[PDB]
Amino acid sequence: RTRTAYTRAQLLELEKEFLFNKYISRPRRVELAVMLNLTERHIKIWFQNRRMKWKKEE
DNA sequence: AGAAACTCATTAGAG
DNA sequence: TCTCTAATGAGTTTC
Repeated sequence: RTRTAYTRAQLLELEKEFLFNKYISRPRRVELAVMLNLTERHIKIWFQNRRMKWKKEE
């Protein structure tokens, strides 16, 4: 692949969903993919990297 | 069984 | 140059 560049609007939403959910269920993933217009792959990857970053933060 | 989604560890694209 | 983080690979869970 290349390298997606999330807009500031898209990150704001992904971080909100992250505070409420560290693991996202598929219903919510598709709901967020449709809403922000990203693929389910992008969201699934973002959460995987977001969690690895969260455990290393502290 | 097979497909999807995890973790770890790493590579490499861009502010 | 330096730092953050998207994407991929090997190997493991989960249903």
